[PDB]
Amino acid sequence: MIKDKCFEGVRFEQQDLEGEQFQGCRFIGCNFSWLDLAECRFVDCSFYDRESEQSCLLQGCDLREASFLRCDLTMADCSRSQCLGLELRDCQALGINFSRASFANQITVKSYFCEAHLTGNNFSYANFEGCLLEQCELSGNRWQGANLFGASLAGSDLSGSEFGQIDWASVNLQGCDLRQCDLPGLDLRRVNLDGVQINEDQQQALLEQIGLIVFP
Amino acid sequence: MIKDKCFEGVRFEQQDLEGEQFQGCRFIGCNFSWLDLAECRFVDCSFYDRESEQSCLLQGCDLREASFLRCDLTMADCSRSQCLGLELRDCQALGINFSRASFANQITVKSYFCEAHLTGNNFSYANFEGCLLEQCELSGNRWQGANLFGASLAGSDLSGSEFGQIDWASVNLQGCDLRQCDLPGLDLRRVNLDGVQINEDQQQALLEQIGLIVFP
Repeated sequence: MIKDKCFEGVRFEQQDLEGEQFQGCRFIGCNFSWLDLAECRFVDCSFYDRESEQSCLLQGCDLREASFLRCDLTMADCSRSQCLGLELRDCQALGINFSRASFANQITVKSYFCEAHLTGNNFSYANFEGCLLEQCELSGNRWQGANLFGASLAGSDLSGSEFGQIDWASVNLQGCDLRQCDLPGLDLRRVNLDGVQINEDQQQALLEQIGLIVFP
Repeated sequence: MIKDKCFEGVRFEQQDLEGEQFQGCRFIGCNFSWLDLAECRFVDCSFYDRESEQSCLLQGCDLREASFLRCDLTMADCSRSQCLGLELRDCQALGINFSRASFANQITVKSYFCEAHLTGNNFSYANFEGCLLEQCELSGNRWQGANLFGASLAGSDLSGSEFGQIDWASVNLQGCDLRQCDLPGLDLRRVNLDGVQINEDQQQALLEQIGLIVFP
């Protein structure tokens, strides 16, 4: 357990953080890249220095079944990380980069077990370009300005997310739970929504988008 | 007023029915073709013999502002007829033929005044191929197996209609009131529904058609 410690400009080695739990820690411009962070736990930790805008590097990290809870991961570089079983909950993640990060197994074996759990996060202006976020728990996130181009969210729970005006046509939504989501500009004629779950109060916006006039 | 009269195999001339009103009359294999029936009025009349299956011919008739109320117009040939202002209310009209009949004017000056009133009729297996049924009152009709190929119902009121499974993509439905209609097999990815009016309770069936799962 590493508690209430400040690390500045530190390039972490594997033995520094092997199986370690971090609580209340601050990482300023630290480099964790290509380390095995599997099953690590970070709670109430900051990885972004607000005054200097320094971010941390976690490129190519094994993040499998790692857990981040209420952390500031603003501008964190998680590109090329292994993220199967990653848990990110209630984290500030503005601009987080997951380009080339693997989440779901290409051999998706359909069940009610989630392949990852990213809930309650701010993912505004994040980069999930090309990512396979299939059969994941992804509810309660904010996604405004996020790059989801060529990504797949197939089979995922997105309920209660705030998307803003996403390029809906470039992301696979098949089988998603989109209940209690704003879906502005989503066009049924242009976007495949097979297996998609919505509430009855979401119907009217979708149908009006294609020119229907809905009455009580 | 001509009342309770039977006409067998009569080829009608203009003098016979000029500005005339018919009640409770029977017409068995009669020819009205090419006559001016404008503003003529038929109430509780039969134009179809149910044993012999003899129908009447009304090809190229002026039917402008004519009215047929509770008439049996089964298999009537009304092709090439003029029909601006025609009123058919509550008629049995299985297999009626309106091909090449003119309803709405192409000089379609948009208002809340209907070009024609056809309500409460059985139009099952009718032929309205090519017809301009635009800005018309067309409610409460049954249309099962009707040919609506190349027709326009644009701007018309079809509410309370029973359609069965019509070739939805070959008929113009823009601006139509489709409230209280069962709309089976209507696919919003393939059918322009711009300006169409539906009730809230019709949304689920349209959405389910394209793969969505609607919950309370």
